[PDB]
Amino acid sequence: SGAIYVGNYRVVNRHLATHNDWANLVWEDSSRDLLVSSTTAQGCDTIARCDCQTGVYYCSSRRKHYPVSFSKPSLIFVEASEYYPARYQSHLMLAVGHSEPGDCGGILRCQHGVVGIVSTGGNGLVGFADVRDLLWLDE
Ligand SMILES: NC(=O)[C@H]1CCCN(C(=O)Cc2cccc3cn[nH]c23)C1
Ligand SMILES: [Zn+2]
Repeated sequence: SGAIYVGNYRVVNRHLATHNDWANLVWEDSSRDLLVSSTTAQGCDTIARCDCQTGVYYCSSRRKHYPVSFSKPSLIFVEASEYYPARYQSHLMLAVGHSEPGDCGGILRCQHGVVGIVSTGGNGLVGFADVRDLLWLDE
């Protein structure tokens, strides 16, 4: 579990979004596993605007932060789950690191701020949904 709070927005994994999230929907994209809802309080997270390929992510299944090298956002195949059929997830970045299904929502950060959130994983890999291209999160 976990979300990004920036301005009047909450960013969460689309497969974990609540009734409140959908009742206050701003934007959602099933192909990115992202959903953004509105909030009645200010968000003080800073979104990075960069092409960093190194950072640190929070891993709830280990109660620890891990440094990672990650790939550039791209279309990557993802197995069927209960939330989605087999498909290509776009704007996805992979890293070598530990992750388990309940790790989704853990933030990936670089020196510039928030990069994305855990969305996929398995086999010693962790996948992050990128948020650096969503320039509207700031205005
Ligand atoms: N974005 C999706 O379509 C996902 C929806 C939930 C299921 N899913 C996974 O990847 C499950 C999984 C296994 C093993 C480590 C991890 C870490 N996070 N998620 C992990 C696919
Ligand atoms: Zn950066």
